[PDB]
Amino acid sequence: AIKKYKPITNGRRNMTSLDFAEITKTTPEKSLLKPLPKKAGRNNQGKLTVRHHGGGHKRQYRVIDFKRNKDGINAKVDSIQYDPNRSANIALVVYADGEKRYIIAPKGLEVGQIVESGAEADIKVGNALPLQNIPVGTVVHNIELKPGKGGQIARSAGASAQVLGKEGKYVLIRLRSGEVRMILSTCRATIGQVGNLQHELVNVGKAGRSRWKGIRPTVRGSVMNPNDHPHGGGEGRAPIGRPSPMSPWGKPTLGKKTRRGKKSSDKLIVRGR
Amino acid sequence: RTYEVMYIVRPNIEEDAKKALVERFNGILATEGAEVLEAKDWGKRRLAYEINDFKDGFYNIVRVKSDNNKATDEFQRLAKISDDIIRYMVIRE
Amino acid sequence: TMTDPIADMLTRVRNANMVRHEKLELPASNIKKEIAEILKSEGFIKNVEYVEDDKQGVLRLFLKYGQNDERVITGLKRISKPGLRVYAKASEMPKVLNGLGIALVSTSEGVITDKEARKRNVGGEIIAYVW
Amino acid sequence: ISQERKNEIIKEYRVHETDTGSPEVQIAVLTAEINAVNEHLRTHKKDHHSRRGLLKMVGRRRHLLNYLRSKDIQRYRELIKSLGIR
Amino acid sequence: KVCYFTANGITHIDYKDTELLKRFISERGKILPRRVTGTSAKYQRMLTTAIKRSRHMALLPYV
RNA sequence: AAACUUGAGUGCAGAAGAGGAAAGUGGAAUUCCAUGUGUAGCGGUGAAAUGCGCAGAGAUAUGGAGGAACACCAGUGGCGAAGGCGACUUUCUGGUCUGUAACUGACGCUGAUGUGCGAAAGCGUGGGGAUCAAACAGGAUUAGAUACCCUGGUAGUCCACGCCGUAAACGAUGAGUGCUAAGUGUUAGGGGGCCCCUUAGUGCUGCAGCUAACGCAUUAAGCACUCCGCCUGGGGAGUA
RNA sequence: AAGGAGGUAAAAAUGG
Ligand SMILES: [Mg+2]
Ligand SMILES: [Mg+2]
Ligand SMILES: [Mg+2]
Ligand SMILES: [Mg+2]
Ligand SMILES: [Mg+2]
Ligand SMILES: [Mg+2]
Ligand SMILES: [Mg+2]
Ligand SMILES: [Mg+2]
Ligand SMILES: [Mg+2]
Ligand SMILES: [Mg+2]
Repeated sequence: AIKKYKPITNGRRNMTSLDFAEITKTTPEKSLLKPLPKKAGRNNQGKLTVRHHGGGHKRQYRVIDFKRNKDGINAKVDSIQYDPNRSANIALVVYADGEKRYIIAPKGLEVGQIVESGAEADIKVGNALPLQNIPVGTVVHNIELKPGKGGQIARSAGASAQVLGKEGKYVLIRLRSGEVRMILSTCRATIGQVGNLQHELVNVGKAGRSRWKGIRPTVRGSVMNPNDHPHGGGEGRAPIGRPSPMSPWGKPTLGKKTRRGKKSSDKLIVRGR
Repeated sequence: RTYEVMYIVRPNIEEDAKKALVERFNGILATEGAEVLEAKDWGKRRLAYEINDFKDGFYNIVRVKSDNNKATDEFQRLAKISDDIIRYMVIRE
Repeated sequence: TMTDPIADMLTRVRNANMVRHEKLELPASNIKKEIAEILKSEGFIKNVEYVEDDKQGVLRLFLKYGQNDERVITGLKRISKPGLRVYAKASEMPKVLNGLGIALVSTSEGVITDKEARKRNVGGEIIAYVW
Repeated sequence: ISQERKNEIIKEYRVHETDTGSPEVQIAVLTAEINAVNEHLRTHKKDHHSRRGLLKMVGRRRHLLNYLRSKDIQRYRELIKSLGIR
Repeated sequence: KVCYFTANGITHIDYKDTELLKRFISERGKILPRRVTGTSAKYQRMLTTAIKRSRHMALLPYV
């Protein structure tokens, strides 16, 4: 899974990478591609509103079926492919009527395997079902919050959640974060865990590789000036020098909770992370 | 290689639903080149302890002979998935 | 495994003599039979019988006890061994117990006693001491 | 290996009919057993206890091969080329 | 003394023979010791395995 | 150079086993969470206190979460080279013992160097985390108490994959082989009439012999042969 | 009846 580079240079020293053995086709499905120009963290006013985004390799977008709403028709896993837009890999599947779609690639999905969706689908990896029909204790991913909107939860590499119980209109689920919350039982989920489990272990190794990923450098608050940052100024190095560490925009940033009050989901959230 | 498979169906099962369930699982145990030598029912019996809050259970016995255990494994997988079968066990001989 | 049949035979004789047994059965071989014949001729044992059965045959020794139940064989000692073999010249032939004992020897003229080795003026491999 | 496969191997390699103790028969059966245990270990890597018996079989086959090579070089060469154990 | 199985000649014990297993099970459900039941060790092993099978299949109780 | 079947393996018919590896199922119990009842203690000790609890603890009933170990069987019992192996089920797999006498015909023993396994603690990466618990905090005891005791409590204790390679890793008893009184149990077998004989283990008692003595004594520490390892006063030192 | 092996409770201030 993980390949460790030899220290031929100080740049490569301690660097690692995925071996991409899971990938079975190295080019994408042409008809499922769309252009994805970079925003570099700049909004519709043309202003930088999120720091540290910019540059990086050009990417095409792969249209991904998060909805899994094509029910009662088998689809055969043509290939597992790399996708630059997300940590998970993606499986190109071919339905029995000849329509082709990308899905998040679950752990253990193999080329030639069959997947299905709907209330009658079997409980096996890659099948999509309403939480109504998914048994208690099952590990799932790509979970909807609103029926028919498409999966929004547990889509990263290695992500999964566990079905815990079934109230009347809602099913209890334990999310990767540890939160236990209710989700409408008409919402769908895909059986299994998202694949590419070694993603998090990669040692990026050098600054340039982050740059290829489109991440620009993070300048620490303490090495700016007072007009730049609450931590700026001071002669020589200085400690934080106030009761709490502060964000660049002057808000406390260590332990201060920011979840807004009076949210609709607060009565659905059973146990915080 | 022979196998005796014993399973328990929940007491609160309709007659037709139980008939369909037993037929389905007998067919499963027959599928993978495994010949069902003989299937029988011991009726509803009192359980020595509550299983899923049930004091009774419909006991089904099946004998099947096979050269592998694919049918038995599929039976066990579908019995774990099922919410109608409470207990199951497979004995070689 | 077995590595010295002659030592095994001598130890069988010693153990039987200690327990004051009358007879002793062991697997046979030509060297063992010659040793037993020398013992009989010298008077340390009573009789020797050979059983020409299958599996190399059997030797059946009969031990000799004097008056007062005194043991005629006082002791047997293996001299030459697989781990270290001992040879002596005719003029260097050892006397066991100042002559009161025998040294069984193996010579070009057959396995004989030290007295015969000295008489014939020959040496050889000193198989054992008996007294 | 199954007794049926063992019977097949001994029939194939026996020097004469009714021969079960020949070095050829013993070492062919040992080759089959060694291969079966190797295939088992490939899946069950951490089965040291099984691997120990495997090594005992390997050493027994080695000693049988040494004896056969000492007694009849041509038979030894023929057997090793037949079994692919060199 | 004598062993029930050795005397009766039965050379196999079926875990579904709850009436027979009740003979060697205690009042509270524990397996009676061999030195008390008189059974042989060979069949005591078979009995223990059968009793545990029955416990798993809920034919017999644990406690 | 040529033969033999007694050692060593093989075939044939049988036996038991917590031997190992991987998946799955299960009951008891502990901790925690929620809720109903309920009042002022609980817990703990030699005696206490810290601590928890009037915001409702502890007790009790129900449900849920999760980790870990398998009560009775269980036995000088079994298995394994040793370390070790105890819920149940399935798959893969190692070894051992019994009888037989087709089969090979000495092919055996030991084993420096080598190569593997190896309790617990410990190390790395990633998981997991109930219980217990180094460190640590508080209370007690005490002349003092860096403890024993009490209340907590992190690593760790569990899993995967690597590493480490050590223990009073002991029977403080190297392996192989044969021989040398007996009595009596038990595990797995076999043969001849509850009895006798017999194979392999596992215990106890006890001759000859051995031993400084204690003791060992067919499971030798007796009598012998082969090979290996090791010792040569106590410290210094398993150190430089 | 007297000796050998395994497990297993309950008790406990401190200094001579
Ligand atoms: Mg940033
Ligand atoms: Mg500056
Ligand atoms: Mg400022
Ligand atoms: Mg400052
Ligand atoms: Mg300064
Ligand atoms: Mg450890
Ligand atoms: Mg403590
Ligand atoms: Mg040491
Ligand atoms: Mg030692
Ligand atoms: Mg014995």
